[PDB]
Amino acid sequence: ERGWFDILDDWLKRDRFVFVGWSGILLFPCAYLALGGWLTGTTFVTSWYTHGLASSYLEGCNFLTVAVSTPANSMGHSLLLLWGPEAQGDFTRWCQLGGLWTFIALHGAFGLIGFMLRQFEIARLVGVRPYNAIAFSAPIAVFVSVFLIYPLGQSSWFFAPSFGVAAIFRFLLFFQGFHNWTLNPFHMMGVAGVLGGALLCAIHGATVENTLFQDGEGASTFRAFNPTQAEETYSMVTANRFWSQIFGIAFSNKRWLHFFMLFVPVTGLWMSAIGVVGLALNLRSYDFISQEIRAAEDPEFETFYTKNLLLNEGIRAWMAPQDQPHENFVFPEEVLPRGNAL
Amino acid sequence: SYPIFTVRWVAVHTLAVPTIFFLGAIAAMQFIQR
Amino acid sequence: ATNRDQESSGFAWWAGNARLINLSGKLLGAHVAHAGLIVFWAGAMTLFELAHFIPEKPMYEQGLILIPHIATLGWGVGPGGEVVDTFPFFVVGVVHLISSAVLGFGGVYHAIRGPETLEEYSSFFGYDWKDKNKMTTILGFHLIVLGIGALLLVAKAMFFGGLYDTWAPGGGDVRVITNPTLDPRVIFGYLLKSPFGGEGWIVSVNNLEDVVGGHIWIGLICIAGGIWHILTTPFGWARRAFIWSGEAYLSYSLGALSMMGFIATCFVWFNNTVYPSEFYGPTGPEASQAQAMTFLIRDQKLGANVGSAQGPTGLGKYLMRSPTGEIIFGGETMRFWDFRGPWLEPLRGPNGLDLNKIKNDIQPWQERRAAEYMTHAPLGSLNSVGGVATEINSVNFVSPRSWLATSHFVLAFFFLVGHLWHAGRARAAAAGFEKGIDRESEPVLSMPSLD
Amino acid sequence: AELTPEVLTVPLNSEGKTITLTEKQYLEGKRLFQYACASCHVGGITKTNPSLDLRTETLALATPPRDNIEGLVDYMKNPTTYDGEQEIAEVHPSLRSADIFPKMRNLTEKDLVAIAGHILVEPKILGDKWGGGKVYY
Amino acid sequence: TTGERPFSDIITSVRYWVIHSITIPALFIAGWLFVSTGLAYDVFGTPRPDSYYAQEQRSIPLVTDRFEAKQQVETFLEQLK
Amino acid sequence: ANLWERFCNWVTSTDNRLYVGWFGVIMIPTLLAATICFVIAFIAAPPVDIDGIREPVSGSLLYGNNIITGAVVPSSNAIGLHFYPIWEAASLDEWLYNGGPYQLIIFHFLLGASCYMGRQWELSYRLGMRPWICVAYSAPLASAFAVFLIYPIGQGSFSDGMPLGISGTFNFMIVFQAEHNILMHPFHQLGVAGVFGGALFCAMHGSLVTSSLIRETTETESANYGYKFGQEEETYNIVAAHGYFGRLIFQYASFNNSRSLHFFLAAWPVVGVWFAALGISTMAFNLNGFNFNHSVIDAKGNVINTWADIINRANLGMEVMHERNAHNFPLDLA
Ligand code: CLA
Ligand code: CLA
Ligand code: CLA
Ligand code: CLA
Ligand code: CLA
Ligand code: HEC
Ligand SMILES: CC1=C(/C=C/C(C)=C/C=C/C(C)=C/C=C/C=C(C)/C=C/C=C(C)/C=C/C2=C(C)CCCC2(C)C)C(C)(C)CCC1
Ligand SMILES: CC1=C(/C=C/C(C)=C/C=C/C(C)=C/C=C/C=C(C)/C=C/C=C(C)/C=C/C2=C(C)CCCC2(C)C)C(C)(C)CCC1
Ligand SMILES: CC1=C(/C=C/C(C)=C/C=C/C(C)=C/C=C/C=C(C)/C=C/C=C(C)/C=C/C2=C(C)CCCC2(C)C)C(C)(C)CCC1
Ligand SMILES: [Cl-]
Repeated sequence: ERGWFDILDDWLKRDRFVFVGWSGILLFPCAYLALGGWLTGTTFVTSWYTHGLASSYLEGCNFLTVAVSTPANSMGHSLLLLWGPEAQGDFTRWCQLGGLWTFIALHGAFGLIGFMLRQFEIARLVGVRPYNAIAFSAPIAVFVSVFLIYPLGQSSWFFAPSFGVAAIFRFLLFFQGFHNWTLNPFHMMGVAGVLGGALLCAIHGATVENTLFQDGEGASTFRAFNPTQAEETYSMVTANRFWSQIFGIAFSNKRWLHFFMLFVPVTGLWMSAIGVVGLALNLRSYDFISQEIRAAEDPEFETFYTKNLLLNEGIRAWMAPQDQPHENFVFPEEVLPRGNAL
Repeated sequence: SYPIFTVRWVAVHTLAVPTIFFLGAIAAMQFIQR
Repeated sequence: ATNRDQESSGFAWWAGNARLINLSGKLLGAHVAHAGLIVFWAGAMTLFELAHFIPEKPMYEQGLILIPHIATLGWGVGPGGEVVDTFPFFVVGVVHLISSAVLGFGGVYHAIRGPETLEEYSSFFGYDWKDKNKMTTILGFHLIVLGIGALLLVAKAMFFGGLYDTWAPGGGDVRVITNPTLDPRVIFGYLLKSPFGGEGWIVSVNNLEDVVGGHIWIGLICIAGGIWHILTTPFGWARRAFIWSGEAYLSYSLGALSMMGFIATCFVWFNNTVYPSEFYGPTGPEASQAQAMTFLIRDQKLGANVGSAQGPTGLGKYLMRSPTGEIIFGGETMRFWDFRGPWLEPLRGPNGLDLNKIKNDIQPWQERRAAEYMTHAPLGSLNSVGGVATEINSVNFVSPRSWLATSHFVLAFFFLVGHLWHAGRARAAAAGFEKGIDRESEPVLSMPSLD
Repeated sequence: AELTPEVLTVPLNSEGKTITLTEKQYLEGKRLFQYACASCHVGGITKTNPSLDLRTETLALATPPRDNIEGLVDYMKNPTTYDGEQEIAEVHPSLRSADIFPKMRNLTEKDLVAIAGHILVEPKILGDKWGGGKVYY
Repeated sequence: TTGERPFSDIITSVRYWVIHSITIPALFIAGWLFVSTGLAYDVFGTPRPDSYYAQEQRSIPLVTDRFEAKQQVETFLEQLK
Repeated sequence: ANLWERFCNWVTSTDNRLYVGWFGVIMIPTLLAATICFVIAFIAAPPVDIDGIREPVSGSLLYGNNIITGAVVPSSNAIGLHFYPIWEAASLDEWLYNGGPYQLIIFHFLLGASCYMGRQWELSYRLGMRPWICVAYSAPLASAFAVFLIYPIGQGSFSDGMPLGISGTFNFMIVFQAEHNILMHPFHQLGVAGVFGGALFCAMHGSLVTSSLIRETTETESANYGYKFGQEEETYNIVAAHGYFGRLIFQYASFNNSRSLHFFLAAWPVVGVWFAALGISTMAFNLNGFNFNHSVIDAKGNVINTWADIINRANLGMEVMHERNAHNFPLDLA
C-alpha cells in the first residue's frame, strides 16, 4: 500500500536543511506565530487599557521594558479569541484588550508540544533513545505551571507573567512580597537543580578539557579529535584520581555521570513547578507559626525570618496600587509602612 | 545545478522579510518627539 | 609567511599572538604599536574632555577622569581647585596625541617591515627568554626608567610649581613641597599598617610630604635595583624556584598588574588626598558623613541640643561614641567614623567631634561643602541617573570615583584570571604536558591505587 | 493631553498679572533647573531640608510670596528664609553668591525667568508628584 | 550535505546582491513609512503622545467589564475631544 | 634523605588518599577553624547586634531558630571594616554580642577556599594534567569574595556582607535589589544566562550522550554496567548523537568535535558566573542597574508608567522597611 498517506510521509521525512516531519505541521506555525506575536506586540502594541502602562518601542520603551502584557483583570480567564464575544472580530480592539497575550501563550503551549513531538520523531528515525525528549518535559512543566496553571488558580490571566524582560522582574518581586517564594522548599529544590546543573556543566567541561590525551602535535588541542575514532579523547582514569584526591569522591562510571547530568537540572525544574502549582491556590510557605507566636509575645525576639516579612509588607503596600489598578487601592501616606527617616 | 526555491528558502524568508520591515519601523521611531 | 598559519606555528588564529613568542623583532613591533595606542587614548581623551569642559561646573559633574589627574599635579588650578587656565590641559593632550604617531610608526615598522628576529641583527637588542643574564639586564634598564619617572613627580612637587594640596590652609591650593618626609620609619611604616578599618595600609597616606618622600625612596630603590640586575644574574635559590620562559614572565607580570589594579580600586575609593574630592567628588564615606553634618547643622539652627538628642534606638540621634570612645556622627554613618577631610577636621578635638566647636564654630563654607558632598554621593545608575536606585530621572551624574573603581576592579579581576591561565600553562609547557597526556606514558597508570 | 498656552500661563507678580511662556522657555527652564538646581531639588523637594518644597502652595505662604515669576526671580538673586527674616545667600546658590556658587555665574536674567517658569508650570502637569517625594514616584 | 546550494555560494554571487540590493532597502523603507505615516498607531490602537489622557484628567482608561470592554474603549476614545 | 626532604615528599606525595600539597598546608587549618566555629556558632551563639543599634538578631538553633531561619549573623555596624579578632575584645561575651564569629569564619574560609583553588592547580601539575580546572573554580570563588569581602569594602561595613544562613541570604538579596536594582544590571542578567544556560546545556549534554549509549546490556540490568572504568573505547556513539541533534535544529548548530563541545560546556557557565561576580563587585561601588524611572513622558509631560516604574514601586517598599530603626537621615547613602 503506497497511498497518499505514505507519499506524504515520504515528503515530510526528506533529509533537508530543516527537517520537517509530521510534528512540523504543529511545530512550525505555532512557534512562528508565538514569536511573531511577541515581536509584533513588543514593537507596536500598548498596555494602556489593561495595565496603565506603555510597553512597545512605538511608545518609547526599550528592549528591557517592552512587553506583551496580560489582559485586564476584568477579562477573567477568557480565551480572548479574536472572534470571541469580547473583541468581536475587531483586530485593533483585540490588541488593546490583551488578545496577543493568550495568542502567544496558547500558540506557545502547542508549539512546545510540537517541539517535543519533533524530538520523539527524529529520535525514532535516527535510531537513538528518546532521552532528549524526556528531559524536555522539565521546560514544559515550568511553562505550563507558571503561564497557565498559576493564573488559572488566581482571579484572571492578569496575574500571569507578562512577556517581557522587566515585566518578568516584576513577577519575581511580586512572588517575594505576596507569596514569600524564597521560603518555599519546592523553589529551594529548583534552585539546587539549576545551580547544581550549572556546576556540573562547568566541572565536566573543565575536567574533560584538562585530562585530554595528546593525540596531535599542535598547541591547539581541538584538531586532535576525529568523530569516528574509537578511543576516548580524555583519560577517565586520571580524572577519577584527580577528583578523588581533591574532593574525596569522583565519578568512575561515565554512563552514570551523563545520566546524572540529565537528572539534576530536570528534577530541579520539576520540583519548582510543583511549588508554583501550590501558589496558584495561594498555598504558600509564607510563615513559621512557631516563630510568629514567639515574636507576637516577645518584642525582643528577632530573626532573619521576621526581618524578611517586614520587607514583604513593604513590597505589598508600596507596589499594589500601581501594580493592581483595577482594585482602585487608595492608601493615604499615613498608612504606608515605613521605617525611621526613610 | 542547485534549485532556488526550497523549503530552506521559505524558512529563511518568513523570518528575514518581517525582520527588515520591523527594523525600518523601529529606526523611524527614533525620530518621534513627544 | 613565517609562522603565520596554524600548520607552521602550531597556534590557531584565535591564539595568533602566541606565534610571536620567538620572533623578537615582530614582538618588539607589537609592543611599540600597543604603547602607541595607550598614548593615543591619553592624548585624544584629554582633548575630548577639554572640548566638553565647562569651567563653572565641578569636574565631577562632567564625566572627567583625565583632567582631574592633571589638575592634581598643580596645572591649571588655583585656590579651592578653581580652574584658572585650561591651556596646560590642552598641552598634555596634544603632546600625547603627537607622540602616539611616533610610537605607531615605529611599531608598524618593526611589526611588518623590520627584521622578524633581532638576534641575527643585534646581540644587544637580541634576547633569548632562557638567558637569565640578558633578561635581568632588560629588567634592570626598565627599573631605572621607572625610578626616573618617580623622580619626575618629586621634581614637579619641589621645583616646578608643586602639587594641588586639598589640605592646604585656606580651602586648598597648589603648594610647593619643601620638606618631603625622608624618615624611613614613616615611609616604610605605611607598608606595615593593617589594611583594615581605621588603618588602611598605604591607602591612608594623607599629606603631600609623605607622598613626595615616598617617591624619593621609590626612585632610588628602582635605580639601585636596576643597576643590581644589570650587573648580576639570578642566584641558585632563585633559579630553582621559577619557571624561565616567555609565558612564565608574562604570567608574573599579570599577577603583579592584578594586584596593582585592586590597590588602585581602593585608593580612588577611600583616599581624598591624591584623589582630591574637589576634582573627583566626595568619597562614599565622605558623602555619608556630610549628610550627618548637614542635618546636625539644620536642626541645631532650629534650636536642637544635638549633644543630648537621644535617637529612637537609644543611641544619639546626631552624635555617639565609637567602640573606642571617640565622639562621632550617629545614624548608619557610624561605620564611617574613620573618615578624615579638610571640611570636617576643624570640629575635631582630642576626644573626637567637639560639642563646643559644633555649637559655636561651624562656618558657612563647611555647611556649603557638606551640602555639596551629600548631594554628590557616589551613587548612580549605569545610564548615569544620579542618586539611589529608586530615584527618578533628572540628574545626569555618576561619580568619577565609581567609574574609576568599578573599571579597575573588573580589569584587575580578569588580570588575575590571566595570571592563573598563563602560570598554569607555563608550568605545564616547561614540564612537557601542556598538549595532553601521553597515552603510552600516562603518569597515573604507574602509581599505586588509592584503595 | 498637550502642553498648551493655558498650561504655560503663570502668575507674573502678586497683583494678578499673568505671563504666558513659550514651549521653548519652559523646555529651557527644565534644562537650566537640571543644570543648577536639581541636585538638591529634583522632583520639587529639597534634599538638604525636606521640610521646604517647591509646591506652589508652599511658595504662596513664603514671605515675601514666591508663587509668581517676580518672587522666584528675586529669590534667585537674594534668597531668604521662609519668613523673610534672614538672607541665606552664603549657603544657597544665587547671583549675589555667584562667586562661591560658580554655576550661577553664567545665568542671565532671561535664564532666571525660564527656571522660574519651569517651577511654576511643573505642578500644573505633575500634580502631587511635584514636591511629593518617593511616595508619588 | 542536504542538497541545497551552500549559503556562502549564494551570498557571494552577484545575482544575489543584484536582487537584494533592492529588496532589502525596499522592505526597510516600507517599515519606516508604516510608522512615519502614522499607520501603525491606527492598526494596533496605540496612543500617540497626545492621546494617553484628556487635557485635565489623570485617570487611566482602564477596561473594567468583560463583554462591554469594546464599547468602553470606544467611549474612552471619544472623550479625547 | 634528611628530615626536611622527607616532609616535602610526604606533603607533595601523589599517594596520599587526599592530596595535601603546599596550598593544603594553609587550606587544612583555615578550613578546620572556619568549619568548627561555624558549627558551634550556628547551634549556640547568642544574638548579634548586626546593625550597631543595640538591637540583637538571633541566629542560632538554641535561641529559637530552625535550619531555614538560622544564620551566623554579620558583625556589628559599629565595627565597620575594623579588624575584630578575639583578642581585641574585653571578653568572649563582648565578642559574641558584636558578631565576632562572622569575621573569624569568613576570613578563614576565603583563605582556605583560595588555597583550595591553588590546590587544584597543584595536583594537576603532579599528575601530568592540563592546569585550568582551577580557572573554572575561580568563578564560584570570585562570587564568594564578592558577597563576603568586596561588597563590605565598598559599602564600608561587614554588617552588609551576606549572612551565613538561608533566610539571611534572602535578606541580603532583597536589600541588594532595593539599593542597586540588580535585576536591571546587565552583569546579573549575564549571570542568569550563565546558570540558566549552564543548566540547559547540562541536561542537553546528558540527554544526548544517554540517548546514544551503545547497547552492551540486557533489559533487566542497568545500562551503567555497560561501561567499565578505564576502558579504552568510547561508550556512546557521538556520530549518532550529532545526527540526531543536527536534525533537531540544523546540521551546523550541532557539535561533532567532543573537545570543543566540552570546552563550550566549561566556558558558558564560567564566563556567566564571572559576570555575576563582577556585578556584585561593581555594585559594591554603587554603579547600579539601569534606571528608567519616569523615562516615558507624554505630550503634556504626564509620566507614563512602564514595567520599570512598577519595579521601582516594589524597590521602594523594600527600601523604606529594611533596617527599620537604623536610619536617622533621609538618604541611605551606604
Ligand atoms: C594591539 C593589538 C595587536 C598588535 C600590536 C598585534 C601585532 C601583530 N600580530 Mg596580532 N592579533 C590581534 C591583536 C594585535 N596583534 C588580535 C585581536 C587577533 C585576533 C584576530 C590577532 C591574531 C593574530 C594572528 C593569527 C597573527 C597575528 C600576527 C601579528 C604580528 C604580525 C601581523 C602581520 O603580519 O599582519 C600583516 C597585516 C597587514 C600588512 C595589514 C595592515 C597592517 C598594518 C600594521 C595596519 C596599521 C594601520 C595603521 C593605522 C597605520 C599607522 C601608520 C602611521 C603610524 C604612519 C604583529 C606583531 C601574526 C604573527 O604572529 O606573525 C608571526 C599572525 O599570524 N595576530
Ligand atoms: C598583558 C596582557 C596579556 C598578553 C600580552 C597576553 C598574551 C597572550 N595570551 Mg593571554 N590573557 C590575558 C592577558 C594577556 N595575554 C588576560 C587578562 C586573560 C584573561 C581573560 C588572558 C586569557 C587568555 C586565554 C584563555 C588564552 C590566552 C592566550 C594568549 C596568547 C595568544 C593571545 C591572542 O592571540 O589573542 C587573540 C585575541 C583575540 C582572539 C581577541 C579577544 C577579544 C576580546 C575577548 C574582546 C574583549 C571585549 C573588549 C574588551 C570590549 C568589547 C569590544 C567590542 C564592543 C568591539 C598570547 C601569548 C592563548 C594562549 O594560551 O596561548 C599560549 C589562550 O588560549 N590568554
Ligand atoms: C579606565 C577605563 C575608563 C573609565 C573609568 C572611563 C569613564 C568614563 N568615560 Mg571613558 N573611555 C574609555 C575608558 C574609560 N572611561 C575608553 C577605552 C574609551 C575609548 C572607547 C573612552 C571614550 C569615552 C567617550 C567618547 C566618553 C567617555 C565617557 C566616560 C564617562 C561616562 C562613561 C559611561 O557612561 O559608560 C557607559 C558604560 C558602558 C559603555 C559599559 C561598557 C561595558 C563593557 C563593554 C564591558 C567590558 C567588560 C570587559 C572589559 C570585557 C571582558 C570579556 C570577557 C570575555 C573576558 C566616565 C567618566 C563619556 C563622558 O562623559 O566624557 C566626558 C563619553 O562621552 N569615555
Ligand atoms: C623601546 C622601543 C624600541 C626598541 C627597543 C627599539 C630597537 C631597535 N630599533 Mg626601533 N623604533 C622605535 C622603538 C624601539 N626600537 C620607535 C619609537 C621608532 C620610531 C621613531 C622606531 C623606528 C626604527 C627604525 C626606522 C629602525 C629602528 C631600528 C631598531 C634597531 C636598532 C636601533 C638602534 O641601534 O639605535 C641606536 C640608538 C639610538 C639611535 C638612540 C636613540 C635615542 C632616542 C631617539 C632619543 C630618546 C631616548 C629616550 C629614552 C626616549 C624616551 C621615550 C619615552 C618618553 C617613550 C633596534 C632593534 C633599526 C632596525 O630595525 O634595523 C634593521 C631601524 O632601521 N627603529
Ligand atoms: C619589577 C621589579 C623587580 C623584579 C621583577 C625583580 C626580580 C627579581 N629580583 Mg630584584 N630587586 C628589585 C626589583 C625587581 N626584582 C628592586 C627595586 C631591588 C632593590 C631593592 C631588587 C633587589 C634584589 C636583590 C638583593 C635580589 C633580587 C633578586 C630577584 C630575583 C628573585 C626574585 C624573588 O625571589 O622574589 C620573591 C620574593 C621574596 C622571596 C620575598 C620574601 C617573600 C615574602 C614573604 C612575600 C610577601 C608578599 C606580601 C603579599 C607582600 C605585600 C606587600 C608587603 C611589602 C607588605 C628576581 C629575578 C634576587 C636575585 O636572584 O638577584 C640576582 C636577589 O637576591 N632583587
Ligand atoms: C543644595 C546645595 C541646593 C541647591 C543646589 C539649590 N537649592 Fe534651593 N533650597 C535649598 C535649601 C536647603 C532650601 C531651604 C532654605 C531655607 O533655609 O529656607 C532651599 C529653598 C529654596 C526655595 C524656597 C522654597 C520654599 O520657600 O518653599 C526656592 C524657591 C529654591 N530653593 C530655589 C532654587 C533654585 C531656583 C535653584 C537653582 C538655581 C536652587 N534652589 C538650588 C537647597 C538647594
Ligand atoms: C501576531 C499576529 C500575526 C503574526 C504576525 C507575525 C508572524 C509577525 C512576524 C514578525 C517578525 C518575525 C518580526 C521580526 C522582527 C525582528 C527584529 C526586530 C530583530 C531585531 C534584531 C536586532 C535588533 C538584533 C540585535 C543584535 C543582537 C540581538 C545580538 C547580536 C548583535 C545585534 C546587536 C545585531 C498574524 C498576522 C498571523 C495574525 C494577527 C496576530
Ligand atoms: C601591528 C598590527 C596591528 C596593530 C597596529 C597598531 C596598533 C598600530 C598603531 C597605530 C597608531 C598608534 C597610530 C597613531 C597615529 C596618530 C596620528 C596620525 C596622529 C595625528 C595627530 C594629529 C594630526 C593632530 C591634530 C590636531 C592638532 C595638532 C591640534 C589639536 C586638534 C587636532 C587633533 C586636529 C593590528 C592589530 C591592526 C593587526 C595587524 C598587525
Ligand atoms: C611611593 C609612596 C609610598 C611608599 C611606597 C613604598 C615604599 C612601597 C614599597 C613597596 C614594596 C617594597 C613592595 C614589595 C612587594 C613584594 C612582593 C609583592 C613580593 C612577592 C613575592 C612573591 C610573589 C613570592 C612568591 C613565591 C613564594 C612565596 C614561594 C617561592 C616561589 C615564589 C617565588 C613564586 C608611601 C606609601 C610612603 C606614600 C605614598 C607614595
Ligand atoms: Cl542615618
